[PDB]
Amino acid sequence: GAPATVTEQGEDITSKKDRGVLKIVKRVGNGEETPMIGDKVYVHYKGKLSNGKKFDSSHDRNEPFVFSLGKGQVIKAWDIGVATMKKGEICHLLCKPEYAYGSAGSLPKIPSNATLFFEIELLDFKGE
Ligand SMILES: [Cl-]
Ligand code: NA
Ligand code: NA
Repeated sequence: GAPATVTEQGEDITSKKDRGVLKIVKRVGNGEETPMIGDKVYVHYKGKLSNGKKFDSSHDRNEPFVFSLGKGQVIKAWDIGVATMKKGEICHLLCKPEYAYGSAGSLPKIPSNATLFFEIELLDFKGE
C-alpha cells in the first residue's frame, strides 16, 4: 500500500542523505514557488503508524493545521518536507523516528521509535 510504496520508492529529501525523510509527490501543485522560512503554512494531513492505525487527521476536524515553517513547531520531517512543497501539492512522507518523535514518542498514540507515514496537502502559505 501507500506506506510500502513511499518506503521503497520515495525520494530522500534530507540534507544529510540519511533516508530519514522520504517523499513522493502525488499531486503536482501550482507554479514553482515553495514557502519561505517563517511563513505561515496551512496544511491538511492524515498520519498513520507502521501498524496501520491512523493517529491524526485534520480533515476530520474540518480545519487546517497552521504553523510557522522552519521554526521547530512541528517534527523535523515536516519542516523539511513542507518546505519542498508547492501550493496545491499533495505528497506522501515517510518519517523515521529521528525526524519525528524519537525515543520519547508522543502520547496518547505515538509509541517510542515510531516511523510515521503522512499524506499532506499544502493549502496555502503567507509571509506574516
Ligand atoms: Cl495504502
Ligand atoms: Na502507488
Ligand atoms: Na515540490
